[PDB]
Amino acid sequence: SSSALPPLVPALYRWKSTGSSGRQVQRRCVGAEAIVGLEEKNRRALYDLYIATSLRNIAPASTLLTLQNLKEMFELALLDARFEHPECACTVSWDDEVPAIITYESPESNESARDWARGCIHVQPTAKSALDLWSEMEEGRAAANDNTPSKSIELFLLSDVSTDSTPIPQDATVEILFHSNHLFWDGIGCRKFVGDLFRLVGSYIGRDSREMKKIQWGQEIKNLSPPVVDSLKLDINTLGSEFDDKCTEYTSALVANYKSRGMKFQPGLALPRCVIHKLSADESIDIVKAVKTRLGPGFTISHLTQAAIVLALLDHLKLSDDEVFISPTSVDGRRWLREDIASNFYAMCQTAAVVRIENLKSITVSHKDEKELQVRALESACRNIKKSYRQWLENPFLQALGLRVHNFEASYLHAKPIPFEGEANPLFISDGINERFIPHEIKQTATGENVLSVESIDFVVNQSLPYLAIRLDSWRDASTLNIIYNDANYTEAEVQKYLQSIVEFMLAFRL
Ligand SMILES: OC[C@H]1O[C@](CO)(O[C@H]2O[C@H](CO)[C@@H](O)[C@H](O)[C@H]2O)[C@@H](O)[C@@H]1O
Ligand SMILES: CC(=O)O[C@@H]1C[C@]2(C)[C@@]3(CO)CCC(C)=C[C@H]3O[C@H]1[C@@]21CO1
Repeated sequence: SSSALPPLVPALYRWKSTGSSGRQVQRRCVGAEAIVGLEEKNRRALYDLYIATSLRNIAPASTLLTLQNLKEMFELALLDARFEHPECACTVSWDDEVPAIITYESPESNESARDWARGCIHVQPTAKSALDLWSEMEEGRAAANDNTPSKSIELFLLSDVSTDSTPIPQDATVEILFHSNHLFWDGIGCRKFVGDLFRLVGSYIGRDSREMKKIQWGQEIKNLSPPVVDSLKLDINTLGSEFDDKCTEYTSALVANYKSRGMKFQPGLALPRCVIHKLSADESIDIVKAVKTRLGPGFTISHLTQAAIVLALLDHLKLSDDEVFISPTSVDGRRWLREDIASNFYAMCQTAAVVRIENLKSITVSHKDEKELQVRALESACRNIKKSYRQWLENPFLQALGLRVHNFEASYLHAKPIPFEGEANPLFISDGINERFIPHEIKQTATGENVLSVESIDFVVNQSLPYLAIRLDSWRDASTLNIIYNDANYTEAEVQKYLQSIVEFMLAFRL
């Protein structure tokens, strides 16, 4: 009956045994899960995660690799990974409420488990890249007429050989496309799981796997990441009017951003697309250095990228004098979890801050303006950005806030599925260094010998809403930016143009 933002709610989100054996558990999803889990969107793969890893065969000449035996090895690794992190076999259902239900069932038998793992690993002798396959799958989705949600995870192994029993040559590449329903993970969890598989598969290269100790299915249930609410350092019962007002500030900015000036888009819905700019290690190191020197401690290339996003937008437009750039921006919420949970959490764990930049005219610069003017503008924007974040990040309730406001947003989106009209303010997503989660090599564990070099990583998300989302990460000291967009709403040329503008501004910051 009250008009107030609904409260959390913890008991609602806990794991519940659904039958007498204890083998099946379920929970009502929470926070950002409820956004990605929105039924008509999840059924159509909105926000599905794709991780494209290009790998090179650097194994001893005496190591024999084929797509068939790699499939076999990754199946074994995936069974090990399901035991460690059962998120990879959770499934989704809905009733009449907005939030999805997440279910885990322990395999009914070891045979059943192997059928499962077999069904998640695919191969193709093909010259297509991982991201060519992504495009193929998204182009196909349409006509296929099925609104089945994606599996928690599946793998596609590609290599340009004639057949699946052709030895993969020295120095040849194997591409892996990982594909995940975003419901079961965030970008941190999914990357950590990719890293786990690259670790676990190392046990199976060069070998008698049928003789290894049987997996005692059932014993992995305790391995599911615990419910996020119950995992916070903060007792959420202790919250009062400060928490309510801050949540209100967020939901107000959310609606303000949805209704605000931004990039013009054309209405419609067609295919998810991505444009990528891989900066060199040399360029990226230079930019990181220029951030350290010019701005110093507590500033990062992520702040710089957000600043460049803003400058590129202002340079693109030909805004009211009093416009404020306001942008809800997501943050990894793990620091708000208890220490012995926080570094081993695979489920969605996200919250958010509101980036605010006033005085936009004063930072409006062209690529042709004096370098020092551009640097100044970038500096001023970075300082505004860092300051904005601090106001959210310094707050001990920030993760609880994220859960509560994303519950509201799922409900808001359920009633208004496309919340932008005419224009949409670009969104920034900051992921950090992939080395935290993924190894540079897959090694034969028994020997320590390198078998496959992990040469490239590209984190691609399905976009079916009409805003640009810009994602930054890093691998082997090279920063990568990509922009996801739906091709009903924007052209490739115009998103390429905008990404190039962003990159050009960041390059301009170098010493
Ligand atoms: O010249 C260094 C710089 O430019 C690169 C060269 O590889 O250019 C990339 O830019 C576009 C983005 O539109 C990519 O799609 C293209 O494949 C790349 O050549 C980039 O890596 C370096 O930063
Ligand atoms: C500003 C904010 O917090 O947004 C939310 C965080 C996020 C997890 C996600 C960021 O990772 C999903 C991927 C994309 C494209 C955009 C973002 O949209 C909302 C989300 C789905 O729940």
